[PDB]
Amino acid sequence: DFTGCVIAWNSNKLDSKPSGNYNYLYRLFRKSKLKPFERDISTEIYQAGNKPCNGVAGPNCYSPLQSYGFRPTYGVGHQPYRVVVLSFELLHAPATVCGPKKS
Amino acid sequence: VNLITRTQSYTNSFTRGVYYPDKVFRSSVLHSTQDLFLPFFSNVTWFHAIHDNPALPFNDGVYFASTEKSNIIRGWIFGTTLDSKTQSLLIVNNATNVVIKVCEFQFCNDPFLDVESEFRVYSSANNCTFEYVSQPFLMKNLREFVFKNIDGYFKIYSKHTPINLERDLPQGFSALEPLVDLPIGINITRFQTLLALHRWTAGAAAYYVGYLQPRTFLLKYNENGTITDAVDCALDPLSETKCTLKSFTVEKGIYQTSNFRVQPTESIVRFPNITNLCPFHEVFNATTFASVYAWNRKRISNCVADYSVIYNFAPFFAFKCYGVSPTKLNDLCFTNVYADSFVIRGNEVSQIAPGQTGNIADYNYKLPDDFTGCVIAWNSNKLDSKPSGNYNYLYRLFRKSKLKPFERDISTEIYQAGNKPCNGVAGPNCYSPLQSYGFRPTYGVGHQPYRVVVLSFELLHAPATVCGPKKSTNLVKNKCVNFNFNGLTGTGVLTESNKKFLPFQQFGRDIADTTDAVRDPQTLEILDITPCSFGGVSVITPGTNTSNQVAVLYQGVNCTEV
Amino acid sequence: QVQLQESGGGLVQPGGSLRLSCAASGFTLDDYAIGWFRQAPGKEREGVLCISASGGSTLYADSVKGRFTISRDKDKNTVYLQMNSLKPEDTAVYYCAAAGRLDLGSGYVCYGYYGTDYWGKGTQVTVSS
Ligand SMILES: *[C@@H]1O[C@H](CO)[C@@H](O[C@@H]2O[C@H](CO)[C@@H](O)[C@H](O)[C@H]2NC(C)=O)[C@H](O)[C@H]1NC(C)=O
Ligand SMILES: *[C@@H]1O[C@H](CO)[C@@H](O)[C@H](O)[C@H]1NC(C)=O
Repeated sequence: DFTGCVIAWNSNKLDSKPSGNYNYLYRLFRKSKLKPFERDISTEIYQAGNKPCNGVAGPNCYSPLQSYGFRPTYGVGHQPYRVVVLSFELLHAPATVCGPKKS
Repeated sequence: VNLITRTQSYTNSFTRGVYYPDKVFRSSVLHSTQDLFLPFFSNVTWFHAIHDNPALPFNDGVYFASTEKSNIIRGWIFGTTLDSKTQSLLIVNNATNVVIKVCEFQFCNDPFLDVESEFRVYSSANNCTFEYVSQPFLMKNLREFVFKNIDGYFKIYSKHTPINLERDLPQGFSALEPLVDLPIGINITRFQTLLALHRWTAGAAAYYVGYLQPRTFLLKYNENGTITDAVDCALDPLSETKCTLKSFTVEKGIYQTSNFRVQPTESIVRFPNITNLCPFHEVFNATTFASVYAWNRKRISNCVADYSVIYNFAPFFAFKCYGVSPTKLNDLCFTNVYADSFVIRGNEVSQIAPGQTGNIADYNYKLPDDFTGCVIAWNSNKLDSKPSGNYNYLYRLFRKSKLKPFERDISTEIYQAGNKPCNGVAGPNCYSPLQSYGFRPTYGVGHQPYRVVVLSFELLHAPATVCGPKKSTNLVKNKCVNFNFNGLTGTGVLTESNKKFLPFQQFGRDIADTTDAVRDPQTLEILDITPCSFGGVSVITPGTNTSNQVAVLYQGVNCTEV
Repeated sequence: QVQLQESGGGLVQPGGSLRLSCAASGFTLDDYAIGWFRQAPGKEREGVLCISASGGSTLYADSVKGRFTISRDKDKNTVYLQMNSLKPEDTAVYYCAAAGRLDLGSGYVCYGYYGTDYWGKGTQVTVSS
């Protein structure tokens, strides 16, 4: 039921380097899906087998944190993008945010 | 240090814990609301603490009620694991203040205060993420609190009420009012209460804790706007009648409340009739590999592919898939599989990637940018290298135009880079665009010969033929069952069949154009479908002023199933 | 936002002991492998030693094995080393550095050597000899 504004702009001019930008990572594996507007910073060796991983990335042991590759020569869909989203909480409590309306 | 011990008793909640759900004002109106509440006649766990596993689960929301006067009850700590691996909160409610610290604080055994150091609560964490403060004016009697977290929003409700000398919760009602809201936004799965012990000294305390649940209530506002009565909607059939009629009194007669259904127990699924095994042994190892310029392409279909045995055929390290995941290849069902095998140089493996540029990328093998598949490359220094030097593998060097995706070149000719024609003689401005690879056992890692196999998949555009062998859930019988049969979601009771479906029918419908007899794509069987039994519920009561006794009747159902 | 400042050093007699620390301020990477390097006048800069950020899987170099004792403290987000038994071959310019860990083969592996994202201003360690 999202209500709000989204502003997206390509930032390939500053987030791309000739050597390749790995500044940003994403989670690839997770036991359960994410609730709306929830993050996940905890880092551990994901286990995809019966045996415990024991902190070693061997067989059936993966890393749920994959680095992005950003370059200025990549395709438009592969270029980095900066997104700013504004979401509003409507009138349920004393409203606090609005423009300069003269009393 | 462990120096607090606890005992548990149990009590019925009677009917307490109704709080103003919203910020609005109403008067002389019977309203209906759906939210988290403490169900009537719930099972509250009385705790009696004297001086232990004080990691009390939090669940959705907590109702905390006490009757002590020494103010020995103070503070409430919340978290998920309360250790240095996951973020944890540090709500510490004292005389007239409240403070929050949320990060991966570790927690000990007895979360108490020396009295006033919270060092026995947390020690350290990576540069803490957040710190917050707030300032309240907090203050024979019962003190009741309700804490909840909704959509990353922590809200607290409270009420102080006077009670005569009694041992249990009283009758009557008491509305609760809000105090504080704040958006922490995390998984809190347990919480802890805190007390005061002065050095230490013996301590005694007792309180009641209950767990909230989502429910639907009906509340009655008086003329002054204060809640004075409330009725649940999921306790008794009489309560359901009261909720439906939207009144607190039910006259003599018979009324209809709701309907009952046989909730199906399990779920089942469909898969097709595939018994063949995909031949991965011939492709992954054949004691010989085609050249890169002429890559060998094989089509695999109409078989079950076991990608877990691929590791046992070639000595590689890990998969490299783009459109799918290496661990998610045994579930999806594809129409066709394409396998392209060749041998390339060690440093040119990097050129085997989507949208690559290089000699191999545009002259020997080109891949569409929307590739959905995997690539496996592994060294071949022990078979493709000779002391004299391997020369049976060649790659194209010169080409007029870059190669189109999934295109090969087999034609051999004399490339011309000058105005004059080559005339079949490799003279000036005449070259041979076929360079023999140089493989030696003393060469560097980037020059060792490497076997490369690229697998390409086709999505569900035609009836799929390649996927893993999971049974069609071993077709169950004589049970109301959920199911997702070939994209058809529903529920039903499945029984044997006496109808003669012709050789190749998959679904067979009725007058209502809904299926009634069915086959199986894993074994040719004929089965019948019926709806699970369901009906309506009626309640017969005398006048409310007469008695509270009721009678329940299930409409049109034999008195055996119920 | 991310800054690496280094404190400590000086001139001591051979066989002496020194403590040198570099502090990381504003660091935000969850997984990282901070690197340590030294460069004598006239020689290339090489790695010295490093430990894992997650649990402290230690690693040394052949020339400085045992002598160079290191420990990472996450409270101040700084790196501490104990250096004893100094010889004249240790005279170099020491730089502290920070870099991100490698994610290849679906694992957490800490790597040093070249390819370092950030570096410190460095100091001078001199042995009288
Ligand atoms: C509700 O409260 C009762 C106390 O009146 C608790 O007693 C449990 O009763 C069940 C069934 O008799 C037993 O299996 C448990 O072992 C009892 N718990 C004890 C002894 O600690 C219980 O918490 C609830 N009883 C229910 C739900 O039947
Ligand atoms: C919170 O912690 C639990 C306990 O490990 C974990 O399973 C869950 O994914 C975390 N997040 C949510 C939203 O529950």
